[PDB]
Amino acid sequence: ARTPKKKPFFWPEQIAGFEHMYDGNDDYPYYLLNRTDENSGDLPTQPLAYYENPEVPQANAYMLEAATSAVKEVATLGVDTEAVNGGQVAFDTVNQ
Amino acid sequence: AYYENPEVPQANAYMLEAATSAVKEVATLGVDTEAVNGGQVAFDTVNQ
Amino acid sequence: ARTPKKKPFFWPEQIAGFEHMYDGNDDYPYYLLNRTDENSGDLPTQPL
Amino acid sequence: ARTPKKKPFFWPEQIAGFEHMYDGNDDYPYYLLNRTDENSGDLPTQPL
Amino acid sequence: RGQFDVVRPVVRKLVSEMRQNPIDVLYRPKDGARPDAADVLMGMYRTD
Amino acid sequence: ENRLESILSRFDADWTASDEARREAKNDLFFSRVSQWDDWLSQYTTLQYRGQFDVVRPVVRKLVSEMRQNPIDVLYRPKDGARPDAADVLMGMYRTD
Amino acid sequence: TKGDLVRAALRKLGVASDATLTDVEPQSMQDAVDDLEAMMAEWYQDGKGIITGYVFSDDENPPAEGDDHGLRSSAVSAVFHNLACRIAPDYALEATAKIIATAKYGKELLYKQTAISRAKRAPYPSRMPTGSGNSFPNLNEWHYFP
Amino acid sequence: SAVSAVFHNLACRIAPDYALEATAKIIATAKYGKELLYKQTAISRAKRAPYPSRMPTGSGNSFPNLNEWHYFP
Repeated sequence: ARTPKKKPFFWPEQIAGFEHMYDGNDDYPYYLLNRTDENSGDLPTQPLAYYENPEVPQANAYMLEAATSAVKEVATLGVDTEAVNGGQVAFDTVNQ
Repeated sequence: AYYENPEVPQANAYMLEAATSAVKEVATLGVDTEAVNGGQVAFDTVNQ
Repeated sequence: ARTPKKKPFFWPEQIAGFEHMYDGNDDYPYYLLNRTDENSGDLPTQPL
Repeated sequence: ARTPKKKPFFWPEQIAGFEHMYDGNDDYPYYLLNRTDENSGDLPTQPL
Repeated sequence: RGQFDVVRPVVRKLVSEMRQNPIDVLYRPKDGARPDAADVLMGMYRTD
Repeated sequence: ENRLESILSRFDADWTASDEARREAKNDLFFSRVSQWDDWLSQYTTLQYRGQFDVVRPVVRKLVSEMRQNPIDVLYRPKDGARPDAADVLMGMYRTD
Repeated sequence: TKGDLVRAALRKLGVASDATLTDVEPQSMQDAVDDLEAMMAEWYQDGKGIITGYVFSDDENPPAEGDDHGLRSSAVSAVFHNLACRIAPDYALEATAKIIATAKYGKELLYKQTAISRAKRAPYPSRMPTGSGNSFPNLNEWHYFP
Repeated sequence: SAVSAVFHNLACRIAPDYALEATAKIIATAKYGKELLYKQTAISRAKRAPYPSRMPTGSGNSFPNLNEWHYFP
């Protein structure tokens, strides 16, 4: 929901008059950038730099493996007869 | 130069994996048959 | 748990007046950064 | 066990006044560092 | 707060396995005793 | 009864039974949304996409089909040591109406 | 006391120091107090941006020396370095390396708390369910708050 | 120990007061003086934040005590 996601970076003076090229009407098959500026001509500052997707730490992925395996051990009681009276003989004996 | 599009966040993708996994756990009842009982016996026995 | 997590490295100088565009809002197609500042202009370092 | 867990390297001048960002909480859209320092300062050295 | 509970299909299966196993009053005749004593003792006790 | 003065016995027993009718009953209709109607809960009419998937509805329809195709109905059986035609008495009047 | 200077004239002579002050005083120091209004209306424009706590003068009779500067104690060390950079080409000179270094460093530390306070994520924008791990699913598809 | 740090940083500011300016040695010592002043400060403030408000305390302990600790700011 929250947290900045991937909205590609731009700078104000290289998207000047080209921020109307994202109006979805598609009267263009291209986008453009500004060639020069006043005082001295200046080409776009890092126009190839864009937002990169949130990766999520490798710690979260490694801990998820330990989370699923922790439950998986005790989910099995052992098998000594398939289905009924496997590892659950110990439960059933004290019941009777 | 070319426009790099959102590829859908890996965060969103990794959350969708946990989303699809959440639903299918409780769908299983221990059932292994196409008819009543077969490890779903708990639901059928309380009906009778 | 306790560690810092993935965030872009910026300075207050290169995010000034556009830091409001970062908060996770989905009302933006793009984010912006400063290109100039008083004295020497904004440095291109840490653009992504 | 006894060997410390991995942590990012920083330097005192660049983390000054922005130690709150690196406090170990994650609710922050972005990071902040010092671009320059006084007495003919330099760019922040390898926060990566 | 998420949910998965891979615990629940395993719990449902184990509950069903014990319920389809019949643990109920039957008895069996004791040492030197008649085997015809068993049905008589169950006669009133099964009525209630 | 629970209490003397019957109207008080009803209404006070209703108070203790309010646990079910408030909180549990609210959560019970939310099952029926994801099953019968629409996937989202407390949705709005929008001009933007709203998804659905539901592995749940094929699973529910499969489970419902098992208990319908194997229906459980009154059959009766004689008491302890009772006559074999005992069951047919109560079943005779059951199957007519 | 004296963490914030008493008057803008005391702050002016500190810039005159940094300029030349060989027992001279520039004629652009008279416009240095005017430049305080222009510096703060360029950045800290419209009362928003880099918080300084600065208060603007009428800009008729006062040149920001007829009314209070309104600067914070912390805002002193930012302003008179950036002020010295601005009035230097106005007097047809250029600031030295120490003045421009501290000017950027004081501008940054002035904005540090502002940037930190504006560095807080929005509360669940667009959508967010509460799940069934929290009782009462209730309203969902939260635009922000609900 | 902090009275011989500060005056190097102050030196370069009051260096133009007759149109003079600090030498390369002075700004080197000044930048090292700023580094020393925050040296003892930065270590003391450093310490990781408490566990999340979604984080369990586990059942691997005998008594679990407090859970769902701060992570808000």
